[PDB]
Amino acid sequence: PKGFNATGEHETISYHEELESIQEHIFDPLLERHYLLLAKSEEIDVQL
Amino acid sequence: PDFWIISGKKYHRSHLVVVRGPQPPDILKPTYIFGGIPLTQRIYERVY
Amino acid sequence: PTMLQDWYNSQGFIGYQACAIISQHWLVDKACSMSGEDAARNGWELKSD
Amino acid sequence: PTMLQDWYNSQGFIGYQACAIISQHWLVDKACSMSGEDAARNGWELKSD
Amino acid sequence: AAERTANEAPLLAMSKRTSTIHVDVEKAIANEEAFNARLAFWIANRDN
Amino acid sequence: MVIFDEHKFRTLFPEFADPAAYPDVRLQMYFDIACEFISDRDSPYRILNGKALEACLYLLTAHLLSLSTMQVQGAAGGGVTAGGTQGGFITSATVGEVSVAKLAPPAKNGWQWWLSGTPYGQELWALLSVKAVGGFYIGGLPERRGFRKVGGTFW
Amino acid sequence: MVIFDEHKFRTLFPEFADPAAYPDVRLQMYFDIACEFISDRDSPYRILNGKALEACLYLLTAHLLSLSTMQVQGAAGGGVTAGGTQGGFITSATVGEVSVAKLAPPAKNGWQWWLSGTPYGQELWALLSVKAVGGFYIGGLPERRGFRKVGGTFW
Repeated sequence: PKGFNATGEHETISYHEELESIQEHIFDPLLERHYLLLAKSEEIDVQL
Repeated sequence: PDFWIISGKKYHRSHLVVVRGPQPPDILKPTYIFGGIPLTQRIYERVY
Repeated sequence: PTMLQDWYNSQGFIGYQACAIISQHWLVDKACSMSGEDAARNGWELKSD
Repeated sequence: PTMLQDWYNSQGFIGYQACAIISQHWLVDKACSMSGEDAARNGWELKSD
Repeated sequence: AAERTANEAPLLAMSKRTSTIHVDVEKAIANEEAFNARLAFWIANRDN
Repeated sequence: MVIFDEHKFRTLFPEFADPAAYPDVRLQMYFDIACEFISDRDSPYRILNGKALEACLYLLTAHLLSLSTMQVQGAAGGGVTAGGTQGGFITSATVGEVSVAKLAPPAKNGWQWWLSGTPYGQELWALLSVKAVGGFYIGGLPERRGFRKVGGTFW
Repeated sequence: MVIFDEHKFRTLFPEFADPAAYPDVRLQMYFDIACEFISDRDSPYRILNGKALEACLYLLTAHLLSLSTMQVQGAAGGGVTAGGTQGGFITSATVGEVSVAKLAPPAKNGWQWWLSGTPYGQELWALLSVKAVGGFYIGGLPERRGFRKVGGTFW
């Protein structure tokens, strides 16, 4: 925006560190259970 | 406080883990009911 | 001083229901949650003996 | 100078109750607590002989 | 000197702007307690 | 709507005591006309209310009655004058060797100039001038209630 | 409300001392009319209070009474004139071989111009002018009580 500092570096770091939390919290349970169910259905003994 | 009462069940202090914010003086502890000073109390006017 | 004492006495505990009602605004939630979510995201490792 | 003497003499002890009440404010608490919190953070090691 | 000079500025900042009105004060003192009420209401509800 | 009382009106203005020359129908009609120059609706929040409003309405009715009754019997020929009799304040007069000069009132529009015609109009104008002091604040909200001042108060 | 004493009123103005010509009911009615012009509520925090307030009320009553007099028997023919006698300050007059000219009072609106009609009105205007000096300041809080000044005094 007009008149604001154009450093941008700290904002990119903050955005990436916020993005990490999304993968940690939202995507992990669903994909974990998906892989568990797929392994059980496709008789893949080795855990993933 | 050495005991906490929750829905009629008595619990000793040692079994519980209690974390508090800023520590009020002894005379002011009963007013805060032996708890730390909330942040909302210190932020609501300025936020508004 | 009298006005100073009144000004400092005005601040006090508001109430649990009041805090709960205040806790819906986005600014307060961000202020109270960013530090908590940032502190314990890297993780920890265990050492045994 | 009488006025200078009065101005310098006016400041004085206020009382433990007054100090306790004034301690509720956020900025005073922050100023009083930051130095103490920062001093004892990096810890120490026990060396014997 | 330094402390008094530092303390002076907020005091003037507290009374930076003064507002005055003219009116036929004879009619005002003729029957007040209503003129006063109207102006008090204006001051209470004053804003842009 | 304020109910007109002819008994109180005649008591207040004894010059209109004669019932033959001033039938109650004319008085009621002139009150009905005068309730339009000034609103007859009354509320406790109004600047003019109650007895002040009653006095204002009565004075306006008397003014209208005088102005109307001037025409019909003025020139000793039943108002045979082509253009009627005009009103207004008389700043000077002379009858033989008697002369009087008065002070012109500060009229600035049609309303005040018309009111200055007769003493009832002058009294009505004076009452309105007394009650007209001050002003109204119509729009606005109590914004100052959201901040802390002096002794930790929000008033 | 303020109690109206007819005995004290007649004592103040000996020219109204006749009870037959000026019945007490007329005086009470005129006092009730005049209490609408000026609020009669008495408090120690008003500029007008006590003897000053009673004097203003009585002067207004006398002014109204004289104004009514010039109509009821100023013409003395039962008020048979055209529009009624008109009031106001007489700046100049002449009767026969005697001429007198006076100074025009500084009237700026209907209230003062109407008041200047009779000596009682002039006295009331003068008293109001004396009591009217000064001003008002309504909205305000002691903001200055929170700082240390000069000799460590918050006053």
